Amino acid sequence: AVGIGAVFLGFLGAAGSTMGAASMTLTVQARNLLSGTVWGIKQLQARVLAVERYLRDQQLLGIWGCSGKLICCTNVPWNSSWSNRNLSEIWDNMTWLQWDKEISNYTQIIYGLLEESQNQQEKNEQDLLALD
Amino acid sequence: AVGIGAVFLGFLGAAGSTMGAASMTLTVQARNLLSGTVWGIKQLQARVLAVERYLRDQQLLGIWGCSGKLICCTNVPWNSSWSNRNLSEIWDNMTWLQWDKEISNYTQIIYGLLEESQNQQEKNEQDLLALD
Amino acid sequence: AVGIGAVFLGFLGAAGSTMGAASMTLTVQARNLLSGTVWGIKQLQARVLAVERYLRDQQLLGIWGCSGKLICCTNVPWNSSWSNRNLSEIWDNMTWLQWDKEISNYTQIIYGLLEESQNQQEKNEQDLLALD
Amino acid sequence: EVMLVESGGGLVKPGGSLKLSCEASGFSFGFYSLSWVRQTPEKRLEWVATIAGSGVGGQTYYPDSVKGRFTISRDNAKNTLYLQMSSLRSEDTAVFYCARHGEGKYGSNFAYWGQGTTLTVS
Amino acid sequence: AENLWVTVYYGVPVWKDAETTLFCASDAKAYETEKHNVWATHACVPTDPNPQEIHLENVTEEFNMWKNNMVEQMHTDIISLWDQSLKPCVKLTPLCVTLQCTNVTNNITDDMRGELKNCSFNMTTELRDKKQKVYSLFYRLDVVQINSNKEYRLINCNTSACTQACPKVSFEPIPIHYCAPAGFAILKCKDKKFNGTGPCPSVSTVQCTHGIKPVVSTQLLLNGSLAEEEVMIRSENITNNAKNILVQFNTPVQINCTRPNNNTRKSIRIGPGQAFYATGDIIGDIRQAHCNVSKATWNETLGKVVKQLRKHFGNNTIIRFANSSGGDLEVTTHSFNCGGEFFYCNTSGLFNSTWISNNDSITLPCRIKQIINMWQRIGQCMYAPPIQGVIRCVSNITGLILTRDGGSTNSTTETFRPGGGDMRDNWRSELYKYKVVKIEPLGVAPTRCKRRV
Amino acid sequence: AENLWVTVYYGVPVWKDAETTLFCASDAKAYETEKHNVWATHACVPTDPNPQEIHLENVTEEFNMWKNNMVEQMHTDIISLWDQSLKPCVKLTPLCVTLQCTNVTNNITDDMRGELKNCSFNMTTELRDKKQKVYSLFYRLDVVQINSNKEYRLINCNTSACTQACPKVSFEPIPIHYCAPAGFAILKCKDKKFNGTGPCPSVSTVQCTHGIKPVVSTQLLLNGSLAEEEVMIRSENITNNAKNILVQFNTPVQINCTRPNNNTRKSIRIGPGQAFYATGDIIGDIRQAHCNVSKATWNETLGKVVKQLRKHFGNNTIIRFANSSGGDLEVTTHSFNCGGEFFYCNTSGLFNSTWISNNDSITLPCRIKQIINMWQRIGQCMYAPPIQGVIRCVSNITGLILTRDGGSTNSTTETFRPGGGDMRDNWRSELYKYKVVKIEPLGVAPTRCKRRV
Amino acid sequence: AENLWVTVYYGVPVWKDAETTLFCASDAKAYETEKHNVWATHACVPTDPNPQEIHLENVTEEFNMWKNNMVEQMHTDIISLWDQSLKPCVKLTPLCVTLQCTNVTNNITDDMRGELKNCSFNMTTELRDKKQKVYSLFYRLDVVQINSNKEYRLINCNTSACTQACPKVSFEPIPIHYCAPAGFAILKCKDKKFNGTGPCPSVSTVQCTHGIKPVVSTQLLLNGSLAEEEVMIRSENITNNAKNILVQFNTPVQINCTRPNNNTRKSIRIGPGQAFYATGDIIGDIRQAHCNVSKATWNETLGKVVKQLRKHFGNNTIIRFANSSGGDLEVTTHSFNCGGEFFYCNTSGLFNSTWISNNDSITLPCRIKQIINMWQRIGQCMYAPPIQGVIRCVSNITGLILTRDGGSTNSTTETFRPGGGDMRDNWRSELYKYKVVKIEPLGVAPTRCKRRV
Amino acid sequence: DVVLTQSPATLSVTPGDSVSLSCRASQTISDNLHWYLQKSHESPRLLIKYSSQSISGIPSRFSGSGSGTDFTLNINSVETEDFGMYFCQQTNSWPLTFGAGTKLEL
Ligand SMILES: *[C@@H]1O[C@H](CO)[C@@H](O[C@@H]2O[C@H](CO)[C@@H](O)[C@H](O)[C@H]2NC(C)=O)[C@H](O)[C@H]1NC(C)=O
Ligand SMILES: *[C@@H]1O[C@H](CO)[C@@H](O[C@@H]2O[C@H](CO)[C@@H](O)[C@H](O)[C@H]2NC(C)=O)[C@H](O)[C@H]1NC(C)=O
Repeated sequence: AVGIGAVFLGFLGAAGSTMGAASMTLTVQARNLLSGTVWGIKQLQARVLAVERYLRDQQLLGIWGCSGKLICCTNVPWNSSWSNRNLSEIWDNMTWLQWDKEISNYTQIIYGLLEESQNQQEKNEQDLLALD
Repeated sequence: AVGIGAVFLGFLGAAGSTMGAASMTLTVQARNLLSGTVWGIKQLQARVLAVERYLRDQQLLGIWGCSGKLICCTNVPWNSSWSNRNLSEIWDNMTWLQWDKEISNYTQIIYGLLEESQNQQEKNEQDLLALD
Repeated sequence: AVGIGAVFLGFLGAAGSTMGAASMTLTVQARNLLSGTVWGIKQLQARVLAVERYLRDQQLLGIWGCSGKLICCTNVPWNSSWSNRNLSEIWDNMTWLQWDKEISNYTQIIYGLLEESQNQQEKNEQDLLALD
Repeated sequence: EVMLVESGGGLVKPGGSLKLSCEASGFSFGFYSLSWVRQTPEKRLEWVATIAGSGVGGQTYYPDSVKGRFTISRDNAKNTLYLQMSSLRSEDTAVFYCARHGEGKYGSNFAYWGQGTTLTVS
Repeated sequence: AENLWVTVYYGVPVWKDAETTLFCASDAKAYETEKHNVWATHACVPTDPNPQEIHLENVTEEFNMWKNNMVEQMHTDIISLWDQSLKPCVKLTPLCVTLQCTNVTNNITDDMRGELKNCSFNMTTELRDKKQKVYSLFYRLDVVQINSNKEYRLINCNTSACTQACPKVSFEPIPIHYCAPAGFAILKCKDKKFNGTGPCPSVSTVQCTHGIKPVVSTQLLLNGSLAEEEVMIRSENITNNAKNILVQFNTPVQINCTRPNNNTRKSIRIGPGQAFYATGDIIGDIRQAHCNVSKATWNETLGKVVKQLRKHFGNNTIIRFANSSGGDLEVTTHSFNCGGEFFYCNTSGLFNSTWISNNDSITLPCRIKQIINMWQRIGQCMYAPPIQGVIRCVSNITGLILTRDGGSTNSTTETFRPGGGDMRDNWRSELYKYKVVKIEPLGVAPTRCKRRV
Repeated sequence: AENLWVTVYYGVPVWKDAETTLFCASDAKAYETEKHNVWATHACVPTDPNPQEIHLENVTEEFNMWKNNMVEQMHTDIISLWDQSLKPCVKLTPLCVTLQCTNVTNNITDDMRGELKNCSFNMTTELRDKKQKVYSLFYRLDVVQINSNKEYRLINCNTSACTQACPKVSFEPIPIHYCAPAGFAILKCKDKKFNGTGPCPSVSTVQCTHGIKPVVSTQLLLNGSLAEEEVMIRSENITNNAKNILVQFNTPVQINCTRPNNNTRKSIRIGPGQAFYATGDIIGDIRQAHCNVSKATWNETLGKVVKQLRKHFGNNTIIRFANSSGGDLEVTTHSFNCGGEFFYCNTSGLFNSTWISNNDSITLPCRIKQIINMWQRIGQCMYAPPIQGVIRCVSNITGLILTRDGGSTNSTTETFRPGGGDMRDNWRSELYKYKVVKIEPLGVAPTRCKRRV
Repeated sequence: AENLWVTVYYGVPVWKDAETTLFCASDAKAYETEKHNVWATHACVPTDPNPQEIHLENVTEEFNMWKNNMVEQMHTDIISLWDQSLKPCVKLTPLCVTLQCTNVTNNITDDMRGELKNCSFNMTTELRDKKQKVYSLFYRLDVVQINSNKEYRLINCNTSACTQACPKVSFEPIPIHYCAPAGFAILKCKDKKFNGTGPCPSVSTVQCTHGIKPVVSTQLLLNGSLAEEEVMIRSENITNNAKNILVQFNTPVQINCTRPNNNTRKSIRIGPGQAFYATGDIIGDIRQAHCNVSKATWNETLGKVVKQLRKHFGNNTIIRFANSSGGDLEVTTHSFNCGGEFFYCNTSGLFNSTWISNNDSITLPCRIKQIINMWQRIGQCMYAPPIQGVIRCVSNITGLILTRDGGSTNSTTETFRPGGGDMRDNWRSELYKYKVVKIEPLGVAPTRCKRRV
Repeated sequence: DVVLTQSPATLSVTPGDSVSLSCRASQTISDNLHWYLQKSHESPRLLIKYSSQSISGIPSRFSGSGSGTDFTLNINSVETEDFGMYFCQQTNSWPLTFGAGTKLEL
């Protein structure tokens, strides 16, 4: 018939799939992130831990150029000292869990690179906006 | 005593009014949504119910194309199986509380339509940005 | 060489400095605002006070035209009844704490001006978008 | 700031008709109740008409000496106030001022006055 | 043209019915009395000035009082803060001793009865070795005989040892403004003719309710929220015999309850830092505590309610009253509080009339009981301490809780009988104007604009 | 071309191992029984239907069940709500009186011993003056002799006064669905051949676990999570002698535990509202409580597990069993619960065989103890009340907890011995399939696009 | 040009004064000692390394410690976790028995007095029937006479039965780093010249304070936060007579408090699992506990503080000292803790001098009290248990809390007097450098740019 | 109708002096009385709102008082620019009515 359950996967559905197929559906891991007298405090300290660890990435996301766009280009170049990999592989050869291991040393340089690469574009926008 | 003082339209002012007059002031229902040893946990469990259901509509807004713009057009057409009403009426005849009854079956089809109509437009911006 | 500890300050580093040097780095005070059985509820009531007064500023930011840009022009003019100061002084003579004393009467007039200056431009954007 | 600029004054024969206008700026026009007040050649002030604001009820009010004769209206989308005059009398001769009221409970007063337009009926 | 497109609308006035936890707003003026001289004056929130009672024009709204919530939560937490105001006070376990009681010294007439027994017993002092022999006075409604001589024991000594009450706290009602959290409104029905259910075509939105006084009367609701114009009666099925008829009348009825015994207090030391307040001598005469109502007012009010009852049961209906056929001592009586002491009256000179469709005062002989099992919980009671001096209070009778007599014949009479039953129905005389809705913005509507690329 | 640029990616599937507080999901069908007739049925969350058990194709994951967390939190809170269901119940302090005990009236055989002593003592009534002289019956494992005459005392009267148990609550296991909060997934290893550690190449993501029944047996795990195909054995270092061998077998073994005494109850009143349930008369005969297993099944199951044990210890290995050489009464025995009463059996007719590589039932003589010191805390015990009538239950032995015998010679035999020890290893028979991960989105990848100005 | 436009600026450094709930940061090295051997070592937060004490150049700030908050909150929660550390310990109700006390067996000199009385009494054992007859030793400041013969009772037996202290916990001060939550800074005044009020022109922002030791001394502040260069005195109005003068000097003064009795402990069993530790025999001789200070150091320090006092009271001012004219035993004395036992010394060999503007040690005879009513609450005390062996400690006197003498004449002398009073005044000697501000970003300023459409 | 009577009609005072202008209503208007200054060849300008409330942009020398029917406008050091026509106004009832004005001359 019309309408089948094969290619319409679920939460964490493409978690072993390639990046070119994992970036097809990113919203499904996004939207299942907030909704879904002493045995109430394990609910309280799970809720204010869920909204805390959601707000920390939405604040680090907020101060770059990417408000809620979920895919966004930036201006920093990709130093090959970070990854040194070919382009034709890294969207269909490796996988995302292999990526987070493959870059995790070089994170907090990228996270450190993003605020100045945003704030430099911000003040250059301000210097453009100030004259008019 | 004659009552000539300017009295700005308060909270929920056009709540029985038509959509063309309710959409004049939408910010007033927007802004009174966050601000306004056992009777402290009744304060705590009211606060931590308020911030998730505020963040949940701010996330469903966030994951469409409308980050914080609060009014936004989209690209999906309006199938008449949903509402079957005339256009010339539904901005000055009916009201919003009559709308939520008039549409509530056809919700979660529209909400399912919005993520795919956004992420398809999203990857189409990526395919436009990738070639240049 | 390149890189000295003199001009590379820290959190609240330019907190006495002038506005033209405090607005150079505003993200550093922005980003250090969320991360960093009865003595756990002072942790709970410190966390849900931190995320509430963070969200209140993210709401006042959200309902203007400034989603997360952190510096943004607007359209309302600056009536000299507010400040009556010269422009050439108030970016390098005075300081920010002197500004907050110098303006604190005139807040909630600006905050009322910002919402109407956003929503009038918003509906005028809708009336512009409706005709085409 | 609040600016009120009236136009339309002229010399009218009694029994004639005339529409005055008041173009306003510097405030949220529709929320405020607005009035026409006239000043007679002896410098006496006589309130002429009021139209309430959108959040005030939007009704019109007239004193007995003009009720049934004078009509005040507003077009809030262009921030303009009108005073429609019919069955004019020589006693209507005055400078007519447009005026804006205040806000809330302490706002039924005239807060701002326009420059005025002159009506002479003779 | 016909290519209509979805456009979302954030911040849009619509609401649905829901139920969430509401909170106090104690009035800030009651904050001057320091550190809980009454329960819940430091615990919950200082109020706000000028609550934004704002009209909702062209709005009708289907209110309800029988399947309503938020009268269950208020009864729940008022139970809970009653236990909060009873957990610090001293437990009165070691008073369960075999008493020895005689008549109090008084001019015993056979018509009157010895209301107070002497009951000299033994009780431990602060030293664990010594045991003093102390005496007290006790009402006849608190001792039963363990069976020459005459020796009693406490009635609650079976199955429920229960606490004293600290004389720092006070049982007075303070106003309570219930307030909704963020995202919730409180609809108030402004209709001057509004029974229980039905669309209320004149509502108004608040954020905090008016000051509700939590009182405890079973029959004869007191001191709160008079009606507008008429005497409004409202129930469930008026052709039911199990649903009470919450009468709420328009003009107040002044009650003048008093207690003319002097009732000197004294403090017996149980142990280390455990005081026990017992009534010592009574100075003067042993006279009965009573209450008064004006016969012209009460008969005029029954003239009102016999018109409004015929509005539901037709004309030529011989309305008569009776006196609550049976039940416990706390349901057959007007059980209430006055200055910190618990009067049990006898509404049987009041509810006794008959009405056909064609200056003096009524005195109600009350009686006082010291242990208290309000809300009829299983393993609680409450030894109320004595209080000094003559006790007198003045209150407004505002509404009744009647109950019809479940006939099954084609008769005309309707012998109404008063009856309290559940204590929630008292707060249904205060919470019929207010419902709580949940604002659910971000609606969606199609119009002719499209998100350009 | 080579001008690659950083592009962040929000909402991206990767996870890391973590540990946070999980919560219940009680089944909604167990919500009909009102107000905690078993622990944790109103306190924590009603479940969901059809939990989204969704496969994760092309996914391998390094599981572990010995260094696993979340089996420590479940033991922590099950301790805590066990104390929560004992804080309302009545403390049994005033029972520490010097007893006077004789033999129970019974057919004393020299082979049998008097299990129950009479123990008539004095105990205060609800009045502080009177002291009734009451009698009871007591097991020999609850009295010790204070040293003609014969006078005992309670065993726990030294060092631990401990509560009675309220007959409203019930000690039956109910299913518990553990669910992860938002942002955390629960990986389930779907491999039908999976020992303790090792990458599980067939995982699946759920949101709520299946209903786990928390039982307490030391040897002979009961009533839970049978194996798929074979009898799976799993441990830590199998060349260690301190690491238990959690056997989990495939087909259930039916046990038939009973207690054939009638054991009539009676209620002695300690004080105000403090009842104490003591066993009165026993109707019928005084017979010993026992358990049954089928001998053909048990011998066949040991024939299975000696085959799977030879997979780790080679062939021609003369595997034999023994009977838990020493320890306390709660580790040398199959200590369990049945209907609210605590059987201590004697697995020494079971674990006694030897196996070389070439219809009747086994009866286990059990014994009952009334005070209970489950989890071996320092200052607690638990007087279980008696229960009416003949008691009988039927359960499935599902898994063993073996322990090898630590040889240091070049022998072939391996005398396995049973041993319960820590109760966490029971729940390690339920939580070895499940690990809990933390979803960590916002990945980052270079591609050829730049944020335009 | 003049068409200036509003431009908001998010994340901008300004702050206002506020007050919110702060939390601990216990040092991680004190986390190795398991499960609260001292109060508040597992309960609140493990610290961070290297707290970012970062300067705020060109900043002056009006500090205050007299109208300061957060020295009230630290006193609030230290009261609260002091009550938290007494709820597990055993209640000492059944000790209120009529004692019978004689002199202790000792070489009684008339100059010395019998500090310890014998007091052999009766007390119930763990069996409710039997009552052992035990004896102890007790200080003279803990028994009063019930009035031939001589029989005493406990002093707190009137009005306040109070608990033992569990020997797991310890009353030693550990450092405590108070930390602000997110969005709040802690200003630290780095000025080496800073009295009570006044703008501090060299501040620095932290998030966690340095390790504060919570001690309890009334006079002679101990073991904390010496001054930088001089001896700093600081008060409220120095022309007031009710505001203490918190002297804080620069070099520490070493005290040598000891207790030379051996004081063997013993354990009496009150009931089930309720031990009570009483001092049994004392081995050796009964000698008085004292403290030592160097006379050259104390006289040199008073030579310093009379110089700094003349800075506020002029020259040719004959400054003399006296010995805290009156008050209770806990205000007239240097009341402190040493190793778990409570010395009450006698600062009257110290505060006795006179100063005009032109090798041996001082021994202070202290005395020990076992029940303790620190902070003078109404219905609490604290029976400190005995401790084994000779007791000796060494501490640094860091600051005094003096108090002037309210003259009203044109005299020159100023008889200064020591006085403890409120324990908060100790912590105002620790929390004067720190104020807590609230960062309020998102400012707004006009400039010449307009949001283009 | 509410009649407003302003007194005096005309008053000459030297600049620097202070004046009190009276407006009396035929009925009580609780506090509904406002004051306006109209300089010569100019439009009126609001000075005082609701008997006593000051107006942003109006000098502090203008002060108001009065309650019920009797209201007073004080000018506490009159400046040259203050000379002109003075009006009171009521909002208690329809119709809105004015006083006859006080003429302040130099
Ligand atoms: C507890 O004892 C009281 C007596 O103090 C009992 O009260 C009465 O008991 C007699 C027994 O013959 C009954 O006839 C009465 O109806 C009882 N009256 C009331 C008001 O209870 C009581 O029954 C005993 N039990 C409980 C559970 O309270
Ligand atoms: C409780 O009893 C104690 C001792 O029995 C009382 O303490 C002293 O009592 C004598 C009585 O002659 C007084 O002279 C003293 O002033 C009391 N000293 C103190 C420190 O109180 C005590 O007064 C009694 N009452 C309370 C409330 O403690």
